[PDB]
Amino acid sequence: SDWGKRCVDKFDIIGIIGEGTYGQVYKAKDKDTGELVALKKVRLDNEKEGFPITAIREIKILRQLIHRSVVNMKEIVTDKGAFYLVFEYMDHDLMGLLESGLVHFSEDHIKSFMKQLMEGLEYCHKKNFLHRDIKCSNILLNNSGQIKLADFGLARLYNSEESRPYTNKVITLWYRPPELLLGEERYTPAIDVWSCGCILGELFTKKPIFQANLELAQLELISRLCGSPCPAVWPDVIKLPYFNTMKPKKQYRRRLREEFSFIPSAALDLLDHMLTLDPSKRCTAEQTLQSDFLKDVELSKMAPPDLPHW
Amino acid sequence: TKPCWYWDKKDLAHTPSQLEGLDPATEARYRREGARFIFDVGTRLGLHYDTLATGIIYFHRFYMFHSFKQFPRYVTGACCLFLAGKVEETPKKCKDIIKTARSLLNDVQFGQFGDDPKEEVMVLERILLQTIKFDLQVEHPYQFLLKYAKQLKGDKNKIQKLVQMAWTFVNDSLCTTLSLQWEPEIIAVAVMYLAGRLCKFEIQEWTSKPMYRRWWEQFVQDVPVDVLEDICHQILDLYS
Ligand SMILES: CCn1cnc2c(NCc3nc4c(F)c(F)ccc4[nH]3)nc(N3CCCC[C@H]3CCO)nc21
Ligand SMILES: [Mg+2]
Repeated sequence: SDWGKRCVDKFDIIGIIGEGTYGQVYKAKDKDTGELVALKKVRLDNEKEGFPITAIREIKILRQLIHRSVVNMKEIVTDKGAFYLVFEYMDHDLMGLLESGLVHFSEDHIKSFMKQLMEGLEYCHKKNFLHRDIKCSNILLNNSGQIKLADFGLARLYNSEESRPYTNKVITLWYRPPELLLGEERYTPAIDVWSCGCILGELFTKKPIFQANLELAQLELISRLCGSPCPAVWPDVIKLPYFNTMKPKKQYRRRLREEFSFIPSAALDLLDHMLTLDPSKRCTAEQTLQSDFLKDVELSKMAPPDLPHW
Repeated sequence: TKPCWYWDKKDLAHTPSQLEGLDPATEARYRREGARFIFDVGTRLGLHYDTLATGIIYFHRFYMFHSFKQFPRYVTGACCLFLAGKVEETPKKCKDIIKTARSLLNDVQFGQFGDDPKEEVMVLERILLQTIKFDLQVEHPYQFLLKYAKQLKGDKNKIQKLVQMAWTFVNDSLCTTLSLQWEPEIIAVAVMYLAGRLCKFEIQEWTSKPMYRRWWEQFVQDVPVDVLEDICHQILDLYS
């Protein structure tokens, strides 16, 4: 339990794997155990306000989460000055794989990944945490076919008892839900489920399903597939700040089921429910797990996928 | 799992400061002074009770690992408040903590900060973080006093008086090493118990078991009366 005292020189730094919010992410090796790890650097020097409030939030959250599908911070180490958060090294991330064009995910692979992602998400949500940065690069996968939800840099505690105001510009654009694009600030864990619906769809098409550069363009792309936001499907939409300002081009009908007819029916039901415009009608993480697609997925009985040992 | 942040009275007699020859009375004084300084600085900055208490808990824990002979108390106090502000989402600029400290302390007391007071605090933050082992989340007696007093059913005016007095006792407890000895849930019950005694209130009469003497057993498990008494004595010692 004695964190922060072990030195970083106890690790051999192999190379940079990522850019982090408050420092680089490194692949490294434990000199004593030989184990591969990831090191997330937290730079202190030349910070006006010292140890970053951002890292403080992340550390507070990480220490409260123990779940097999969620990243688990082993210890915090110091320079011989920066600090380094230590995690088990994961062979891949979803983005890299999907971009390698070396992998194809079977329906069985998808079920397994989704089952694990949603179980991790559900765990966080039940702990009253909003992730707020779900995307492919933040979902880690090992060669054993084990998934981990990563990057709690933007996560925050959410008041389930009574509504509170939160930061609106969260989630990378492509995975950002309609309520945020429309300016909601008293949003819910539903924002993360929308992000996951985007991953689900992306797993089937191998391309991000909504690709726009700006918010209005993003809302229009969402509208084109899911239908235009309107009171008929989303009564409370009229209460959102940008509802009149940001209006799609035509009043689109939902053609999600047509566009993704190539997807298996049970996967498609789940996708439909996850990409439901009205956050109050969008399924919860607990509900995804009770869907036809996931309810009978027996993880122990699944073959690992064929991932490169790159 | 998580570090143990509780010590014996035998352990509290063997702090790094006593090992360096600081007598026990002087250490208690240094702690009262450091705690009251965090409370005073923080109050002037409009910080509220949880941030002040977190700052104070970090301060007391720090001195279980370091000596007052090596680490000037007000510098550590300022540093603990600064960190606590970030942890509790009520941040304050280090500049402003220094300015308030300059105003509250005499020239000798403020001498502790050296030539670059802000740098003195910032440099310590790395050490403080390592010392508290990155265990940032801390719960205080306040929330439990409120949660427990809410479940009390009886005369509104007496219950309010019990709580107001108990709250004052929590503020006092922060000056002692009580937070290094007992969990916040137990300190909360002890302050209710002390307030009830001084007010001559029968708290068991406000419960679902008016005939049951150990009214606190619905709030905390297996806490003997001698533990509550001990805590009471320690709080009362501040008034002696
Ligand atoms: C949570 C900390 N943690 C533990 N294992 C990993 C991990 N393993 C997959 C991997 N990817 C690589 C890569 F891209 C390279 F170039 C070289 C080597 C790689 N290894 N990847 C990432 N990141 C992947 C994108 C950068 C940031 C983070 C996102 C989440 O923190 N974080 C990880
Ligand atoms: Mg991020």
